[PDB]
Amino acid sequence: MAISGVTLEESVRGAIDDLRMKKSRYVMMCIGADGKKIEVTEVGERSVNYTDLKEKFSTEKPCYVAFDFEYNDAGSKREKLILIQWIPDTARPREKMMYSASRDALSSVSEGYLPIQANDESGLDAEEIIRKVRLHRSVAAALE
Repeated sequence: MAISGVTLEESVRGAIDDLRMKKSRYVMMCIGADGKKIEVTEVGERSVNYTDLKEKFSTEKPCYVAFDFEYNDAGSKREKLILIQWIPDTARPREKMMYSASRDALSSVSEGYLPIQANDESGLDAEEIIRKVRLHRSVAAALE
């Protein structure tokens, strides 16, 4: 970590682009070791659901998870893209600090995403996510 002038590049933007219309379902994103730029590391389509992302839980993996979260609202299934940032107390300092801080910049390219942090599997757990998305609905109901 030297050049912390974290830049957002095209593959990142493209990943957001494909997820925005659900060509994909999740985009796990990472930042270079230098903190130089945010980059996509792994991407998956609609086959990857809540159960799958939880079995993919590795508390020491560099992460941001842009995921299309479908949930219940008023009896209707709504779709809200959520932007997860793993800030794990078990991860490497860079992953904890840089990923939490640089989420701000990613929020500009991530249209429609609600910033949600995961420290533990529980923050990546759909059931808690539903609950916090329920809370976010006060603003999430609008495009902001």
